[PDB]
Amino acid sequence: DTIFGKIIRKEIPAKIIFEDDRCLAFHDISPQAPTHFLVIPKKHISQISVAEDDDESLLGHLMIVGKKCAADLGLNKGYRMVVNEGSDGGQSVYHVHLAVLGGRQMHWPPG
Amino acid sequence: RPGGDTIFGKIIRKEIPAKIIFEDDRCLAFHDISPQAPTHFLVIPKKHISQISVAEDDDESLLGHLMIVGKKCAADLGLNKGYRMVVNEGSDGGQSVYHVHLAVLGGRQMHWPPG
Ligand SMILES: Nc1ncnc2c1ncn2[C@@H]1O[C@H](COP(=O)(O)OP(=O)(O)OP(=O)(O)OP(=O)(O)OC[C@H]2O[C@@H](n3cnc4c(N)ncnc43)[C@H](O)[C@@H]2O)[C@@H](O)[C@H]1O
Repeated sequence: DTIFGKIIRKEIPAKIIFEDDRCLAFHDISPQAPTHFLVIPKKHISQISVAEDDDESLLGHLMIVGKKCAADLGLNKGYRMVVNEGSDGGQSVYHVHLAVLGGRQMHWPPG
Repeated sequence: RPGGDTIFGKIIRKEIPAKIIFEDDRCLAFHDISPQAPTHFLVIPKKHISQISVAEDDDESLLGHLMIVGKKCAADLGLNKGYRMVVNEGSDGGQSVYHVHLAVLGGRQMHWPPG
């Protein structure tokens, strides 16, 4: 279990943007841009490297939900979606998460 | 034309060369021409979608397929210490090629914030 499991279970608070039967979107507690939120599956997939073929449409659902949340939050000028894997990827929580950052110019390289 | 007529559509149809990692009926993975990490590749749909903000609901499986292929290619390329997947959207996201692309970067420590 991780802190994101606690958030899904409503045991600790987060600023929830969207929820359905299979995912949750909420603002990141350590924002790196004026808008910075996460979309996470309710299924506990620890990291993208272990996602199974059967998870394909769920992973795409995270991206469609992230797209819709970004539009609802006014990110008309663009944004960046990020999935971190493992140590080199800087993955901070072992529950897969799609980060969405916008409201400023994002730079290159992306870390 | 299948794939559209950006540079990425030209790569899909073999009109412009690329260093291809994986190809199926839905997507293509190839190495980036301007790598920002020791390994840096792209996964693109063969269906032309200009940018993620106009993807349709019925594109869900295709987008998830880009991520599955990205993680499978990262494993085949030996990125066992990890990697970062990046989808740039529009001006603030840093997008110039208006054909959806998922970038995978690894082979070094990635930093925070991600740009
Ligand atoms: N054949 C290939 N094979 C493998 N990988 C490839 C590839 N081609 C691209 N890639 C890679 O695909 C990934 C995603 O590509 P992108 O990040 O979308 O675009 P890019 O190819 O990196 O364009 P770049 O930043 O260099 O061009 P710019 O807009 O400054 O400027 C481009 C032109 O647009 C003009 N322009 C840009 N912004 C403008 C503006 N606001 N107004 C007027 N003109 C503008 C500029 O003057 C300039 O002439 C990248 O990592 C890239 O390396």
